[PDB]
Amino acid sequence: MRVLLIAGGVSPEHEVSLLSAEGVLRHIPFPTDLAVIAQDGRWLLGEKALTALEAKAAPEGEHPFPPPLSWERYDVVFPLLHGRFGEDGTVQGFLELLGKPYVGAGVAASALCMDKDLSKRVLAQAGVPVVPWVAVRKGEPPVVPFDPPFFVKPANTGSSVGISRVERFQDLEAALALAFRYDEKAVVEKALSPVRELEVGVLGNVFGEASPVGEVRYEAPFYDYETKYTPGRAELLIPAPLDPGTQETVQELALKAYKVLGVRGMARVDFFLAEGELYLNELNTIPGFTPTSMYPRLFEAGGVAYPELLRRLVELALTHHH
Amino acid sequence: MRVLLIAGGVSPEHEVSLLSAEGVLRHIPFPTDLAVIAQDGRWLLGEKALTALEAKAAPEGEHPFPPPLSWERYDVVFPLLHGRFGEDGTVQGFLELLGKPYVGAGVAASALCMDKDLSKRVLAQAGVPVVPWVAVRKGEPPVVPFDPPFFVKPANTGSSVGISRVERFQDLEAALALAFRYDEKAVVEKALSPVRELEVGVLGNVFGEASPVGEVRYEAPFYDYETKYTPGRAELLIPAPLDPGTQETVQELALKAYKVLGVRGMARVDFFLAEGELYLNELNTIPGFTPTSMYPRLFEAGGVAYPELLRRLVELALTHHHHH
Ligand SMILES: Nc1ncnc2c1ncn2[C@@H]1O[C@H](COP(=O)(O)OP(=O)(O)O)[C@@H](O)[C@H]1O
Ligand SMILES: Nc1ncnc2c1ncn2[C@@H]1O[C@H](COP(=O)(O)OP(=O)(O)O)[C@@H](O)[C@H]1O
Ligand SMILES: [K+]
Ligand SMILES: [K+]
Ligand SMILES: [Mg+2]
Ligand SMILES: [Mg+2]
Ligand SMILES: [Mg+2]
Ligand SMILES: [Mg+2]
Repeated sequence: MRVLLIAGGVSPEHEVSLLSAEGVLRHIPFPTDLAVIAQDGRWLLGEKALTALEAKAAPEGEHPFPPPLSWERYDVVFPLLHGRFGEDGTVQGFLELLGKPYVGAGVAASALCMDKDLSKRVLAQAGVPVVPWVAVRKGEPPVVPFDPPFFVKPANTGSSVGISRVERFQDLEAALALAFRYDEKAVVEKALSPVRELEVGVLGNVFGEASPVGEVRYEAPFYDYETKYTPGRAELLIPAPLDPGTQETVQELALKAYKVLGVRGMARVDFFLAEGELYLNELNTIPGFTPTSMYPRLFEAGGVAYPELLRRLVELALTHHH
Repeated sequence: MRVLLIAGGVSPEHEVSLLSAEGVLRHIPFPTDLAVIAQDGRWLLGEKALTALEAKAAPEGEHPFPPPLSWERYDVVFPLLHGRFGEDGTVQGFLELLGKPYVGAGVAASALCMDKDLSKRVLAQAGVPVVPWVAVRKGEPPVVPFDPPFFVKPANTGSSVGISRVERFQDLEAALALAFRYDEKAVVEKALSPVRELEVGVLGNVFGEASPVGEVRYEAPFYDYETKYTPGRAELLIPAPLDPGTQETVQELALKAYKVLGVRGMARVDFFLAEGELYLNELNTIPGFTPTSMYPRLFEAGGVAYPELLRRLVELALTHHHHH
């Protein structure tokens, strides 16, 4: 059984994805080759990918897409890319057309969970509590019916890139300008403050199994990029110090969202807790596997060891593809 | 300006796709090469693609994906691939990775508009009237809160394939079994009976312009596959006989849905009319271009001739990929 693991990517989460690949490669129990997508979109294979892994960033690649890769030599593809062009259904569409089993969410689930506006519309209709928000298109003025503080985001982002906590209505124009450098659509959400951030891992095809609930504790004004990936800046509380009824509701809501969106393989489902009210923040279908990442730690605490977790992901890929 | 037209596909709408390619190739005002995805997922190129188009079906292809062709030579790709894998975001995702402009909706809008459950969830959330429905997954006990008559559908279908009109609870099991031959998820909708069917074309990126409203009438119990593609079976009324307030309301609803879903390039937006009561039925991001298809006729009535409609689709693809 040969696995092809793809990491890097052209999204702002390129470096995060190479850290994820280091984590997965340390534990995956199958023979596994790495393929790296550089920041310019060109791929690196063989020894050049392993070199780029060691540098933790590859700004330039060798082969334009699609790469001269002998796909038939691999049984499963593990797309370990985060964000645009990797977690959003693009890579998944390519792999579906390749006819190759692959780890994680299909095209629709991936595209929808990446879009913070569309996912919120689906989940809100399904009865899942979400934060008040509006969508904003580039070149169009925002119509924000709620009062600040706000969070402003590109609709398709990850690792808090392009996100701003906005406290003045006057700072909203600059915040949207920054958001529009990453996407043609943005979301303005009502900021919850104070807020506790809860995350729960799901594993399985449509009908999921939930991990224990974890909590993110930090000092920064929000869980920003620097706080997410700088060692020691975030404390992951596993399991979270959470009252029993809320813990139960987090797991029920995560599994319901997972099923409604038809997610396969895995997701990390993230929630806000403010004044005793739960809100589903987002699903992430390719969660990070970095040394500061929550998803593998959550399942390790729930009795699913890191090599067992990757085995299940690979086996869920084979099972769905039949 | 060179176009690569892709048609065929592995979905049940493979033959309809080849018919649409015949119509687009007749009028497209650009040099256009044809690639055909055969029903087995292997591709046909060059002379074999044109031969297969003449045969109107291609069960067996030659080239495993990804096909041996230079994508760099094409300025735009026009996926004319109805249904699963072609209209549902899959081919769009591959084309995004090529860095290639392409006609029509992107990955998320394509995936949403092909799923009859998730599109309805988004549209209902935005306040768009839609028929009562539930989603049923394979192996799950169907929990339907309303009484029959039902319409049962594969969640990802087109051209009415796998759809049953269900009059009695006893007939629900056979209808779900039929729907589950095509998808792992199905929808059960409350049937409207009788009902008029309205369709409106949209053109543009996110902020579209609507064609005149057309209406489809027919003798069959519903707008089934045979009625859709038998010459003369379907009556296509353009403009629809509606009072002007209703016409504007249909066009505004189609543009609202188009914008909420983030559709690009084009869509045909289809509605039900039940003694004045309006429901959005579905959006189709790759509508048909067959000799009995509504989308080109609708924009024809709106003063956009067939070659100009196809030009604008290619122009809209270039305007989105570059610049945005
Ligand atoms: N509505 C909100 N209220 C409070 N904090 C928020 C809100 N939205 C985002 N944040 C903060 O920003 C972080 C990143 O937001 P998120 O939507 O998860 O984007 P990403 O997918 O990039 O992580 C969250 O973990 C949280 O710290
Ligand atoms: N809820 C409904 N009530 C009445 N007729 C329906 C309903 N749903 C579908 N139909 C009939 O079936 C046809 C096909 O259904 P539709 O959802 O548009 O699927 P497709 O994408 O296969 O065309 C419709 O044009 C209409 O004639
Ligand atoms: K996400
Ligand atoms: K559709
Ligand atoms: Mg995220
Ligand atoms: Mg997040
Ligand atoms: Mg349809
Ligand atoms: Mg239809």
